[PDB]
Amino acid sequence: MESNLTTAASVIAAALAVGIGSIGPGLGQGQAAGQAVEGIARQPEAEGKIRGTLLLSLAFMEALTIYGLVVALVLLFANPFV
Amino acid sequence: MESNLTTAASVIAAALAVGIGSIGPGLGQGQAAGQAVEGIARQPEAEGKIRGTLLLSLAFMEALTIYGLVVALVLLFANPFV
Amino acid sequence: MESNLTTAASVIAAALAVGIGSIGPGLGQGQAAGQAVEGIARQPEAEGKIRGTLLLSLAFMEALTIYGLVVALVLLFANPFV
Amino acid sequence: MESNLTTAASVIAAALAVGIGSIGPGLGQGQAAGQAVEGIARQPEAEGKIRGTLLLSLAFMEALTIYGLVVALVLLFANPFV
Amino acid sequence: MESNLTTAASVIAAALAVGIGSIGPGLGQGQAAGQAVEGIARQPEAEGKIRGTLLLSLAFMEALTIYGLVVALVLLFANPFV
Amino acid sequence: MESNLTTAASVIAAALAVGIGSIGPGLGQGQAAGQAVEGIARQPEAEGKIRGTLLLSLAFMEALTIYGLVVALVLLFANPFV
Amino acid sequence: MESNLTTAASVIAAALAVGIGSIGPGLGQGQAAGQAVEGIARQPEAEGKIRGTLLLSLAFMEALTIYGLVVALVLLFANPFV
Amino acid sequence: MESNLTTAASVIAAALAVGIGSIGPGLGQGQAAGQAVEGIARQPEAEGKIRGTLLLSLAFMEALTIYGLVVALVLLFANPFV
Amino acid sequence: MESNLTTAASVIAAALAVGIGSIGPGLGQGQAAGQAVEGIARQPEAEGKIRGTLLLSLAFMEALTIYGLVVALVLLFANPFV
Amino acid sequence: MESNLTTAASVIAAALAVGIGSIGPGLGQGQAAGQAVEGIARQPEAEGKIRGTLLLSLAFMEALTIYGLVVALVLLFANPFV
Amino acid sequence: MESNLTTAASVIAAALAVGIGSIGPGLGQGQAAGQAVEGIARQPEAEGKIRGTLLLSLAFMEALTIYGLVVALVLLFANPFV
Amino acid sequence: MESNLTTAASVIAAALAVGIGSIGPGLGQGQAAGQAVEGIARQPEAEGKIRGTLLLSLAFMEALTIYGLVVALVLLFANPFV
Amino acid sequence: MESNLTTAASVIAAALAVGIGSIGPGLGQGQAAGQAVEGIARQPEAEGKIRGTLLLSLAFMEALTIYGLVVALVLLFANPFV
Amino acid sequence: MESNLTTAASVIAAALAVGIGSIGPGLGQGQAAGQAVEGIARQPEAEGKIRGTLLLSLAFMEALTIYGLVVALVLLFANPFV
Amino acid sequence: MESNLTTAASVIAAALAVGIGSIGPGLGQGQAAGQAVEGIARQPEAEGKIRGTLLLSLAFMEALTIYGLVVALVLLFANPFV
Ligand SMILES: OC[C@H]1O[C@H](O[C@H]2[C@H](O)[C@@H](O)[C@H](OCCCCC3CCCCC3)O[C@@H]2CO)[C@H](O)[C@@H](O)[C@@H]1O
Ligand SMILES: OC[C@H]1O[C@H](O[C@H]2[C@H](O)[C@@H](O)[C@H](OCCCCC3CCCCC3)O[C@@H]2CO)[C@H](O)[C@@H](O)[C@@H]1O
Ligand SMILES: OC[C@H]1O[C@H](O[C@H]2[C@H](O)[C@@H](O)[C@H](OCCCCC3CCCCC3)O[C@@H]2CO)[C@H](O)[C@@H](O)[C@@H]1O
Ligand SMILES: OC[C@H]1O[C@H](O[C@H]2[C@H](O)[C@@H](O)[C@H](OCCCCC3CCCCC3)O[C@@H]2CO)[C@H](O)[C@@H](O)[C@@H]1O
Ligand SMILES: OC[C@H]1O[C@H](O[C@H]2[C@H](O)[C@@H](O)[C@H](OCCCCC3CCCCC3)O[C@@H]2CO)[C@H](O)[C@@H](O)[C@@H]1O
Ligand SMILES: OC[C@H]1O[C@H](O[C@H]2[C@H](O)[C@@H](O)[C@H](OCCCCC3CCCCC3)O[C@@H]2CO)[C@H](O)[C@@H](O)[C@@H]1O
Ligand SMILES: OC[C@H]1O[C@H](O[C@H]2[C@H](O)[C@@H](O)[C@H](OCCCCC3CCCCC3)O[C@@H]2CO)[C@H](O)[C@@H](O)[C@@H]1O
Ligand SMILES: OC[C@H]1O[C@H](O[C@H]2[C@H](O)[C@@H](O)[C@H](OCCCCC3CCCCC3)O[C@@H]2CO)[C@H](O)[C@@H](O)[C@@H]1O
Ligand SMILES: OC[C@H]1O[C@H](O[C@H]2[C@H](O)[C@@H](O)[C@H](OCCCCC3CCCCC3)O[C@@H]2CO)[C@H](O)[C@@H](O)[C@@H]1O
Ligand SMILES: OC[C@H]1O[C@H](O[C@H]2[C@H](O)[C@@H](O)[C@H](OCCCCC3CCCCC3)O[C@@H]2CO)[C@H](O)[C@@H](O)[C@@H]1O
Ligand SMILES: OC[C@H]1O[C@H](O[C@H]2[C@H](O)[C@@H](O)[C@H](OCCCCC3CCCCC3)O[C@@H]2CO)[C@H](O)[C@@H](O)[C@@H]1O
Ligand SMILES: OC[C@H]1O[C@H](O[C@H]2[C@H](O)[C@@H](O)[C@H](OCCCCC3CCCCC3)O[C@@H]2CO)[C@H](O)[C@@H](O)[C@@H]1O
Ligand SMILES: OC[C@H]1O[C@H](O[C@H]2[C@H](O)[C@@H](O)[C@H](OCCCCC3CCCCC3)O[C@@H]2CO)[C@H](O)[C@@H](O)[C@@H]1O
Ligand SMILES: OC[C@H]1O[C@H](O[C@H]2[C@H](O)[C@@H](O)[C@H](OCCCCC3CCCCC3)O[C@@H]2CO)[C@H](O)[C@@H](O)[C@@H]1O
Ligand SMILES: OC[C@H]1O[C@H](O[C@H]2[C@H](O)[C@@H](O)[C@H](OCCCCC3CCCCC3)O[C@@H]2CO)[C@H](O)[C@@H](O)[C@@H]1O
Repeated sequence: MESNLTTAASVIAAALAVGIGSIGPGLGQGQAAGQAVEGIARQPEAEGKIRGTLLLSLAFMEALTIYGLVVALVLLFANPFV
Repeated sequence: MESNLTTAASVIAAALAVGIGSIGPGLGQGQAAGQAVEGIARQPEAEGKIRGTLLLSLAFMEALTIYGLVVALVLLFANPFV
Repeated sequence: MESNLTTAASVIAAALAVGIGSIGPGLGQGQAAGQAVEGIARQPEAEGKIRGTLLLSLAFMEALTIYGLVVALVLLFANPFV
Repeated sequence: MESNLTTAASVIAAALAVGIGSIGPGLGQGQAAGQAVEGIARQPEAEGKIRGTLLLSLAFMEALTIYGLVVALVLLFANPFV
Repeated sequence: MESNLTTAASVIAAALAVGIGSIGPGLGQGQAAGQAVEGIARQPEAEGKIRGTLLLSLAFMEALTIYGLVVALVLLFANPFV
Repeated sequence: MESNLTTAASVIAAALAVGIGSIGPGLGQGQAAGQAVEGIARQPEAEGKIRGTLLLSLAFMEALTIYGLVVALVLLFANPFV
Repeated sequence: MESNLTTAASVIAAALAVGIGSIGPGLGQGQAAGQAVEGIARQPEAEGKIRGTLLLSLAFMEALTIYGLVVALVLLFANPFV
Repeated sequence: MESNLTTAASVIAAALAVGIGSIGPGLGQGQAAGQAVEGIARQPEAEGKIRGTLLLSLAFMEALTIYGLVVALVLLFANPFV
Repeated sequence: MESNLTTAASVIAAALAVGIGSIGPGLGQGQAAGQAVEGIARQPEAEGKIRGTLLLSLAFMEALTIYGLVVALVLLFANPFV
Repeated sequence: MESNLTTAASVIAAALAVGIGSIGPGLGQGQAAGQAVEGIARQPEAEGKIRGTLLLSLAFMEALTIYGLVVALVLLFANPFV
Repeated sequence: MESNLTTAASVIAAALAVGIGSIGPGLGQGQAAGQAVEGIARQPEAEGKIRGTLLLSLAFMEALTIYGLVVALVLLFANPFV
Repeated sequence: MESNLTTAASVIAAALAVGIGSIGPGLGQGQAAGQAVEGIARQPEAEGKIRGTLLLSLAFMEALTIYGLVVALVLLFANPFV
Repeated sequence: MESNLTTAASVIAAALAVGIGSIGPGLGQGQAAGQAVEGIARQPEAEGKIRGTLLLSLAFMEALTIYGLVVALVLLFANPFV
Repeated sequence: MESNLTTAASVIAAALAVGIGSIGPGLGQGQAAGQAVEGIARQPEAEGKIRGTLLLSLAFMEALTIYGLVVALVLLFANPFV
Repeated sequence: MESNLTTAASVIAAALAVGIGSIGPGLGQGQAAGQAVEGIARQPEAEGKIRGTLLLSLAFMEALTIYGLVVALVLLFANPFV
């Protein structure tokens, strides 16, 4: 067990990476998904096309927060300093 | 028992990870779900397709906050420093 | 019977987790629910399908805040440090 | 009568949990309720179905703030530290 | 009579609980009530139904702020610490 | 005459309770009242119904700020500590 | 003359009570008054009814800021501490 | 001929009362006035009724800022403390 | 030439009163004026009535900032303390 | 030549007065001017009337910021303290 | 070369005057200019009238930021204190 | 191992880079993707064209956050200072 | 070389002048340019007139940020103090 | 391995440049891309022209964040001070 | 080989200039570009005129951020002080 400025900064940093990192992607995924289901209601025959394009987009957005998760996990499990 | 800068930072970090981490996904899930039920009212025959696409979307958004939860749980139950 | 930096941080953390954690889900639940009842007025025959999809959505959003509650309850009743 | 950092933090925490915890749910309940009464005006025959879905939604949103209230009451009446 | 960190924090906390606690519910009640009166103008025969659903909703929202008031009153009249 | 941390905190708290406490209710009352007078212009024969429902709603919103006023008056005229 | 932490806090508190206390009611009165004059243009025969309902509404909103004024005047002319 | 904490606080307080106190009323007066002139263009025969209702509304809103002015003038010309 | 806490506070106060005091009224005047010129374009024959109501409104809003200017000039040219 | 708390505060205050003081009037002038040119396109025969009402309005708004400038210039060229 | 609190405050003040001072006018000019070019597209024969009124308005808005520039230049090239 | 001001700043910086860096791109991707799926519903024959343009756009936006990730990874795995 | 409070203030000031100074003009230029290209699509014969008016507008807005640039360059290359 | 105020400031600076630098461009790219795919759905034959203009615009916006990246890389790999 | 207040301020300043300086231009470029591609879909024959006007606009906006880049590069490569 060690406590210093950098261990303290590391745990806070981990939380900020994943917490702040979910704001834009969370909102964005809701916007895209909302238009997708509205589109399916409008044109059910296009569901396959809509679903595929939504899935691609959700993946691009999810990755943004995953970058934050990666930084958090490095800070907690592969910390370069402490 | 143990109290130091890093234990104090850890408990605050845990709260911020899940607290802030729910803001975007919470708003986004509401946006998507709202469009989904609006679409069902418009085209009830499309309910299956709509429900399926919404569920996928809700899972992508839920995962974002779960990343915050995971950081929180690591900080409380598998803390690397303290 | 105990006051230090980490006990003080823990109580504040518990409050921030549930307090901040209800903001996005609270707003999102209202958005989804509002569209659900608008949908029911528009197409009463679809009420069952709308209600089922809404309930699923409300559960996904409620869970987000419950993650904050879980962190808060760990901090108050199973605190790892103090 | 006792005063320390943790008792002071506890009273502030109790207020923040219930205060901040009412923001999203209060706004969301107004949004849902507003669409409900607009829906009843549009289709008075669907009032029973609208009211039932509204009530379910109001409960989900009210619960979010109740989590904040629970934290506040624990901090004030079952404080684990002070 | 008595002044220390905790009495000072208690009076601030009491004000924050009711002050912040009225923001969401205040805005939400206005939104729901505005839709209610618009609905009554649109369909006066639905006034009884609209009024009843509004009353229910106003009570759910009012309760959110009353949680803030309860905390404030505990802090002022049944303070566990000071 | 006495001046200490708690007398100072009490006067500030009193102002914050009543000041912040008027923000949501003030906005909400304007929203509801605006829709009420728009409704009366649309359907003058519904004025009695609209006025009654508006009055009920204005009372619910006014009470939210009154809770803030009560806390302020307790702090200034029935202060538990100073 | 008298200068201490509490006199300094009192003058600032007085300003915040009326200053912040006018924000919501000011915006809300404008919203309501705007809809009222719009309604009069639409249905001049409804002017009496509209004016009456607006006046009631303006009074409910004005009272909110008056509560802030009362706290301010107490702090300056009937201060309980200083 | 006099400088202390309370003289410094008083001058800042005077400025905050009138400065912050003009924000909501300024915006609300513009909203009401804008709808009034739009109403007059729409229905010039109703100009008298619109103007009378606007003037009443402008007075209610102006008063809100005047409360801030009154606090400021008390602080500068009838200061209870300094 | 004198410098103390109160002279420094006085100059800042003067700037805040006039600076902050122009925000709401500036926005509100633009809103009112914009609707006025749109109204004149719609109904050129109502220009006299529109201009008269606009001028009255502009005066009410200008006065709000003038209260801020009065406070600033008192602080600079008739300071009660320094 | 001379540097003390009050000279430092005076230069900051001067900048704040004109800087902040241009925010509302800048936005408001754009709003009014945009409606003016839209109105001229709609009804070119009303150009003279529109231009005159706009000029009057622009002057009311410009004056708001000029109050900020006047304070800044007093602080720089006729400073009562330093 | 001299460095003191007031030289430091002066350079910051200069930047704030011109930086903050461009926010409202920049936004406002874009709003006015956008409506002007939309108007020209709608009625090309009114271009001369539109351009003239836009130019007048752009000048009024540009002057607001120029006041900030003047304060900045006084602070840097005709500083009353340093 | 090593803790100093710069190791502490490095972990915070890494989190800020990826955290803040995902806000704009997250929101932007959702906006573009939502329009894409709406477009596919409108014109399913354009799906290939829409998908290709969306993919290109998603990549431009994803790269923005990847710049944040690159900085974070340099700070953690190739830190020039510590 | 030279380092003191004023050199440090100068470099920060320079950045704030151009950084903050681009916010309003950047947004405003986009608004104006967007309406311009929309107008060209609507009325291609008006392109010359539209382009000319836009160019004038862009120059007025660009100048606002250039004022910030000038302050920045003075602070770096013609600093009056340091 | 070196730590001082400037190395710490450098790492924070690198993160802020790329983090903050992605906000406007990320949002702007989403807006442009969204209109592009909506346009392709409207007029599939214009896809080539739309895609070309989009790509040009995306490059202009991407460059803005790349300036932030360049600053970050200089601070990390070609630091002029430390 | 050099750390002091001004080197630390310089690196932060460089980051703020380009970081903050991209916010408005980034958003404005997206707005203009979005309208351009919408315009092209609407009127493909006007693509050349639209593209030419857009490119001119994008250059004006890009320049605003380049001013921030110039300040940053002066601070890093031609620093007048350190
Ligand atoms: O008190 C003993 C410790 O002293 C140093 O850390 C000190 C540090 O100097 C001091 O500024 C610090 O107080 C500063 C509080 C800053 C809190 C920080 C803000 C954002 C990042 C997360 C939390 O306390 C540390 C306690 O660890 C060393 O880092 C460490 O080696 C040693 O264990
Ligand atoms: O980090 C290691 C050290 O940390 C504590 O020391 C100090 C620490 O230096 C000091 O900055 C700290 O006060 C710093 C204020 C706490 C602010 C911080 C902000 C982020 C969220 C958590 C709260 O108090 C500790 C108690 O005295 C422990 O008491 C000490 O035993 C331990 O060695
Ligand atoms: O173990 C904690 C110990 O911390 C104390 O040191 C410090 C310690 O930073 C803190 O209590 C106090 O500063 C605490 C200020 C920050 C409060 C914190 C902010 C966010 C998280 C919730 C509340 O000052 C003490 C000065 O003695 C003392 O060492 C001791 O009284 C106490 O037991
Ligand atoms: O750790 C508990 C200790 O806390 C008490 O107050 C200490 C405390 O450390 C310190 O932060 C306090 O200043 C606290 C300033 C911030 C208080 C606020 C409370 C809730 C919101 C977050 C932070 O003043 C005292 C310093 O002498 C006393 O030191 C003592 O009664 C007690 O042992
Ligand atoms: O916490 C209990 C202690 O209360 C006092 O602590 C002192 C403490 O040292 C000092 O930092 C504290 O000033 C700290 C200022 C923080 C005020 C706080 C901020 C947010 C919450 C509301 C107000 O004042 C206390 C009251 O005088 C006395 O020291 C003594 O009665 C007792 O030890
Ligand atoms: O200076 C004498 C007084 O000392 C204490 O109060 C001290 C206190 O410790 C100290 O932190 C305080 O300075 C702290 C300033 C905090 C201002 C506070 C912020 C939010 C709440 C309203 C205002 O000054 C007090 C002056 O009364 C005791 O509270 C009081 O018994 C005693 O009269
Ligand atoms: O509260 C009681 C005491 O208060 C004053 O003492 C101190 C006080 O302790 C100290 O914190 C205070 O500085 C505190 C900074 C003021 C901040 C405060 C924030 C809320 C709005 C009002 C301003 O200065 C006073 C002057 O020295 C009086 O000078 C003293 O005579 C009196 O006994
Ligand atoms: O009666 C006030 C007395 O206050 C002084 O103590 C303190 C006092 O807190 C204040 O002046 C100063 O700190 C003042 C900082 C807060 C300024 C305040 C903030 C909001 C309200 C407007 C301005 O430092 C002094 C240090 O001597 C000295 O005791 C004396 O010079 C003065 O007369
Ligand atoms: O109360 C007046 C006294 O104020 C002067 O400045 C004092 C003052 O107390 C203190 O707050 C000041 O720091 C003031 C920091 C905050 C100043 C700012 C001004 C307007 C906006 C709110 C607060 O520095 C000096 C400390 O030595 C000198 O102490 C003296 O010339 C004079 O007697
Ligand atoms: O107020 C007059 C006094 O001016 C000086 O006060 C000192 C004072 O002690 C110190 O706290 C102060 O630093 C306080 C930093 C606050 C700077 C202020 C913040 C907002 C308004 C613009 C800038 O600096 C003053 C200038 O050196 C000198 O002490 C002396 O010339 C005289 O007594
Ligand atoms: O250190 C020597 C200098 O001491 C004084 O200035 C001191 C001053 O008292 C002190 O509060 C100051 O530290 C206070 C830092 C406040 C920074 C300020 C915040 C907003 C306005 C721009 C920057 O450092 C100054 C250094 O010049 C005198 O102003 C000056 O005559 C003298 O050259
Ligand atoms: O900068 C290198 C220095 O690092 C340490 O500095 C100390 C320094 O004195 C102290 O003010 C510092 O506490 C300052 C608190 C600021 C924390 C910072 C805020 C934003 C960026 C992330 C975290 O802590 C350092 C670490 O203990 C040690 O003094 C020593 O290892 C070395 O001289
Ligand atoms: O202003 C004149 C003096 O300024 C410096 O002194 C001091 C100064 O007093 C002190 O407040 C300063 O620390 C103040 C903190 C810096 C904050 C400031 C905020 C605005 C943007 C720039 C950064 O550090 C300097 C270094 O010790 C120089 O080191 C000194 O040689 C020179 O005489
Ligand atoms: O000027 C470089 C010096 O800086 C180091 O850290 C010093 C430094 O002056 C001080 O501000 C530091 O606290 C720094 C607190 C704020 C740090 C943060 C960093 C980036 C974002 C802006 C500000 O702690 C140390 C105090 O002992 C050490 O003093 C020394 O290793 C080195 O010579
Ligand atoms: O020439 C700068 C000198 O400054 C130091 O004094 C001061 C100096 O204010 C600063 O480094 C440190 O405080 C720096 C705090 C502010 C950091 C600043 C904030 C915005 C701009 C970027 C970063 O503490 C030192 C205490 O020694 C020392 O005199 C010396 O270590 C250093 O060389």
